[PDB]
Amino acid sequence: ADYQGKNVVIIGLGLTGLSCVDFFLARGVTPRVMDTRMTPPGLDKLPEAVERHTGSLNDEWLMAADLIVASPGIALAHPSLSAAADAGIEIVGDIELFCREAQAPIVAITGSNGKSTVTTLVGEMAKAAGVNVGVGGNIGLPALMLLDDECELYVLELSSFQLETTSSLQAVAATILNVTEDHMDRYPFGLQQYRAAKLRIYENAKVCVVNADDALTMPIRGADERCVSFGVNMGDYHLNHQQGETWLRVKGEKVLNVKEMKLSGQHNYTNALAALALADAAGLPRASSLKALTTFTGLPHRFEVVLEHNGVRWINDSKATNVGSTEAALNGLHVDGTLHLLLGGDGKSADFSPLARYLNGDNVRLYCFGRDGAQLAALRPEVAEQTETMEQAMRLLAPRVQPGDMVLLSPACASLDQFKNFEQRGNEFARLAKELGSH
Ligand SMILES: CC(=O)N[C@H]1[C@@H](OP(=O)(O)OP(=O)(O)OC[C@H]2O[C@@H](n3ccc(=O)[nH]c3=O)[C@H](O)[C@@H]2O)O[C@H](CO)[C@@H](O)[C@@H]1O[C@H](C)C(=O)N[C@@H](C)C(=O)O
Ligand SMILES: Nc1ncnc2c1ncn2[C@@H]1O[C@H](COP(=O)(O)OP(=O)(O)O)[C@@H](O)[C@H]1O
Repeated sequence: ADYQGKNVVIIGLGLTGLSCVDFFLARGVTPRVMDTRMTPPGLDKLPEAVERHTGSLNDEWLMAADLIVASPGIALAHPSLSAAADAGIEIVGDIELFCREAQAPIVAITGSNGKSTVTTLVGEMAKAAGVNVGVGGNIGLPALMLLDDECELYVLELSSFQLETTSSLQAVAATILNVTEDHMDRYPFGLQQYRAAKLRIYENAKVCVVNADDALTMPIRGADERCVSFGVNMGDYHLNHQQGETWLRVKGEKVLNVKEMKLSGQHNYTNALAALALADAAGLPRASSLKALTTFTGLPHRFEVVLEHNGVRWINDSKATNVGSTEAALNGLHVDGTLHLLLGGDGKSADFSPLARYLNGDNVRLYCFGRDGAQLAALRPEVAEQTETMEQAMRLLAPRVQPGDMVLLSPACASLDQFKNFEQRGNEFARLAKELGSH
């Protein structure tokens, strides 16, 4: 694409916005940047030559633009941005910019949960094959920072927000891993509107990898000739459950005994299937892909054991930012004593009620905090405490911890009401676990 002489406006002064500022400057275009936040995190990091506007969207700048580059954190439905669309002004996001420049095949991964795990797995499969791979997107490394004419494969984690503003993606292989309620504060037409954003990932994809156990991951015209499936008991890629042993299978053929994996849990085994399906579609050698499944140790903040000491496991599952991911932590969870469960933060208008079925019995205690703390405590008031902050919750629960207990941060919420990012929330939990979980 060519942006020469164009009036370019970037919305968002976070990680994405800063990456877009650098992208345009490097091609001889000086953009202007705005953010509705009064003091956005990227303000101090912005080059001094770049005009900025904070505290609102600037309608003079938007209506004057030739191109609006929207960070995923601003809604297209924002009245100012919607007005610009009505006027026919082109609106794209960083992923669109990336797709216009990328010169290697793209594997693209979305879904309500499991995205970073599958994304990282496909990256590891590529590395094991000796492929120069770039791994980025919603996982936390802005996609534009990956651009390299020597890159041989890109693996992108994509959010529904990024997909809304992307039109030029033609993935070699794309998946929606699952669709469960999230981001309802951004989707006033509910679950199907959210799903519709994710379904954009399949447009012009060479191969679509769908979840046989989740009908919402299928295109609305249904599965077509492009469409490879994974699942538990059914699918092209599926599991074989016999004698306390689990295997990954592809069309009836065993490919991996999951005892060789470092990850565990059924959802991680289906994550492995999806990763393998994507890698196969991208043409990566099967042998090295299977090897990568056995070397991968997991990601920080994803059911991460940060301390196992004095008979207590302290688990940082800070990446459980919606109900589906906390459900994945709780479903079939084994705890010898009491589960001390930390819930709270920005609930994004979620219905928390599906969690209630996991919170029965005499061995569960809830410690609820942050913006939507009260809504979480309401799941089962008789076993719940509410505090303002996670630290207060941790200091309240710690004296009650007994050998055999588990302390689990799996908050079912976003972190931005109180934290810089979910990593900061996880790191603060780990620091506090180390303090409070030792004599
Ligand atoms: C909200 C979102 O899409 N965040 C992703 C984004 O980070 P970045 O810092 O650029 O975000 P942003 O677009 O500046 O938005 C951050 C926050 O600022 C708010 N915001 C943003 C712009 C603005 O004008 N006004 C405003 O209030 C947003 O509502 C949001 O609460 O780009 C990064 C690189 O692609 C991602 O790693 C990061 O994923 C985070 C982990 C995330 O929470 N993603 C959501 C989608 C999710 O995983 O559920
Ligand atoms: N297939 C799945 N279904 C539901 N939850 C999952 C799945 N895979 C992982 N999770 C849980 O979701 C959270 C984040 O998963 P992750 O791989 O980081 O993806 P995402 O990038 O979608 O948040 C973690 O708490 C993890 O335990």
